[PDB]
Parts: sequence; structure tokens; C-alpha cells
Amino acid sequence: SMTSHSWLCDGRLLCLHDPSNKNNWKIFRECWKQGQPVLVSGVHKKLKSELWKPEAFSQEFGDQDVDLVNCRNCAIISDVKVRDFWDGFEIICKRLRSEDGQPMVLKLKDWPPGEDFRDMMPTRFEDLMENLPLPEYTKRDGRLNLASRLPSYFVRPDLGPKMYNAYGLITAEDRRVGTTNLHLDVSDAVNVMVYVGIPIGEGAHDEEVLKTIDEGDADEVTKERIHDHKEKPGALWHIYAAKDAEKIRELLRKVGEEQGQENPPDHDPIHDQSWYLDQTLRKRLYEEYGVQGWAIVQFLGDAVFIPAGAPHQVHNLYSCIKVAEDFVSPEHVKHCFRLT
Ligand SMILES: CS(=O)(=O)NCCc1ccc(F)cc1
Ligand SMILES: CS(=O)(=O)NCCc1ccc(F)cc1
Ligand SMILES: [Cl-]
Ligand SMILES: [Cl-]
Ligand SMILES: [Cl-]
Ligand SMILES: [Cl-]
Ligand SMILES: [Mn+2]
Repeated sequence: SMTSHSWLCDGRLLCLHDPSNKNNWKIFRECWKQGQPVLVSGVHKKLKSELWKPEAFSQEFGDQDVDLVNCRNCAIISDVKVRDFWDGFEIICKRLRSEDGQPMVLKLKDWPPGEDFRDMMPTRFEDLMENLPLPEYTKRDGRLNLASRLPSYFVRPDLGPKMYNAYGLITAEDRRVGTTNLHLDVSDAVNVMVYVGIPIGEGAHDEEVLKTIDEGDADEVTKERIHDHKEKPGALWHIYAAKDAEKIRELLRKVGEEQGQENPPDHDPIHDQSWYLDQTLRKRLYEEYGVQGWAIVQFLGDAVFIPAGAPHQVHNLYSCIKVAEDFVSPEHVKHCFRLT
């Protein structure tokens, strides 16, 4: 039977089921005020699916010059055509290869660049912005988005949205690598999964995805969406409460020292965006510092709401297209204030 919502992550994660319901705010706002992330399912059913295909991006924009990142070793591939990324998104035999002869796991850096999404892609901009959940919070001019209303005493987000495109991580060794390393943002954000590409070539790669979700500490209800409903899983997130950010800095300064890094005692390993918390480091955070987090699997059409100041990391299970909008809720405006 159809329901307004469910509770995931041992009752700590709200999952809203109807992305456009005019009553969603009544369920959302108490979870949000407590500094929790929120998930909203079903946004893909509201969008024009033809606008969000990898082959369309290659056809329309493929002669633009871009830089790529090799997710395995952080090497930068400079000044290549964006078609060289898009044409290997789902077809493994078309992917750029490393010196060892293997196909690379690539991330497309800063594309569209800076604030240019709306100018470059006006039909995509309209389709996303008109279908964002919790629109009083997430639209540029929503009544509960303070972004356009604050003075210079507050850090204001850039004009959005921003697109995040990267291949899926594949191997047992890849389990310890991030798509996006641990970091935080001083603004709130909503991140929508608009497309998931499950390949052919090395295709039949299902078992390493299940071990990644299990070892990732997914809850048993999330482990049912995999097996029961046959939805496409895109990415595994870990999110930590803003109140636990300094305890995470203390762990990563200790581990940096154990690994012979030579950092000053006040340096900021979260701002550096250089760490991915693997199973070993997540268990040490829990056991040695008493800090737990939310393990979230983002399926096609899921919107993840990330509270301002909350440390988070992302690991793609399959090839993903994500689109994110930043906003400034009144609940979390303290995190962007420039004094005290
Ligand atoms: C430019 S590179 O990143 O150093 N790679 C070496 C070139 C290559 C690697 C694998 C091939 F199947 C063909 C050529
Ligand atoms: C591993 S999980 O299935 O995501 N459940 C964790 C929920 C939780 C989140 C944050 C906390 F500070 C304490 C508990
Ligand atoms: Cl907060
Ligand atoms: Cl467009
Ligand atoms: Cl709303
Ligand atoms: Cl990163
Ligand atoms: Mn972020």
C-alpha cells in the first residue's frame, strides 16, 4: 500500500515517498531541525528522461575541453574532449586505459564549469528546478531559502545547480576509494540521482556491489530494496552530524601521524578533502571516538538532503549522473556566519 514515508537507518533517516506532496514539510521540518539528513524517493518519475541520458550529453557538448580525474590514484587527465568521458560511461570497451592496460574509473571535473549550468543547459535547468522536493527550502526564491536575503556577514552559495558525473568503482581494491572524499559545505544541499548506468563488457559485476553495500554498514531495509523491488543503486554515502566534525578531525590527525604525514597540530583534514573513511577507519571512529554516521544507498531518482556543516563522502557503485542545488535554511544558518 502507498504511504507518506518510512524510517530507515535504525529509525534515524526519514524517507519521503511522494516528491511533490504539498504536506511534506509537516514530516520533514522536525527531522531537519535536529540536524539529520533526509531522503526523498521518486524524483526520476517527475523528470523528462530524454534530457538526462549520457548519449545526449555527448552529442550536444562532446567538443568541449575538460579535465578528468583517475579515481584510483588521483592522477589528472588534462585538456581532453568531454566525449572521451561520455562515450565510455556505460560501455567498458570504449573507456580510456591506464598504463597497466585496464579500463579507468574516471570522474568528470567541474562540468558544466563554475556557475554556467543554466546558460549552457536551459531546458535541463527548468526540468530540475521545477521538480525539486521541499520547494520552499530548495528553489532560489523559496520562502525558507535565505540565500538571496543575507548580508555579507554570511557566506552565500554560488548560483547552481552543479552536475557530478563519474563511473562506478569496480574491484575489491576499489572498495577503499571515494568518488568524492570526506568534506563539508557551509550551505545546505539537495543532491538528485537523475541517471544510473549499469554496463556491458565486464558486465555481470553484481557480487562486488553487494559486498560493498554490506561492508558499508547499510541497514536491512535498504538491503531489501536491492533484492525485492529491483531498483538501480547508484552510490553509497556516509554522512556524519555537524556536531561530530571535530572528533573526526582528531581521528584523521592521529591516522595522518601514524602514516608519517608531517602536519601541524591544528591542520584541517576535512577541509583538505584528502581522506575516504574505509571500513577500518569507520570502525575506529565508532570504537575510539564514539561517533556513528548514516550509511545511505542513493538509488535512481533519490534526493539526498545534506545539512550544512555535516561531513560526508560518496562512493559510486555504478556510473552516476547527479545534480545538486545549494540553499540556506533558517534551521542551519549559524554554519555560514563569519563571526564567533
Ligand atoms: C597515456 S597513459 O595513461 O600513459 N596510457 C598508455 C597508453 C595506452 C594504454 C593502454 C592501451 F590499451 C593503449 C595505450
Ligand atoms: C549504520 S545505519 O544503518 O546508517 N544507522 C545509523 C543511524 C545513526 C546515525 C547517526 C548517529 F549519530 C547514530 C545512529
Ligand atoms: Cl546544526
Ligand atoms: Cl538544455
Ligand atoms: Cl516545502
Ligand atoms: Cl574528492
Ligand atoms: Mn558536498
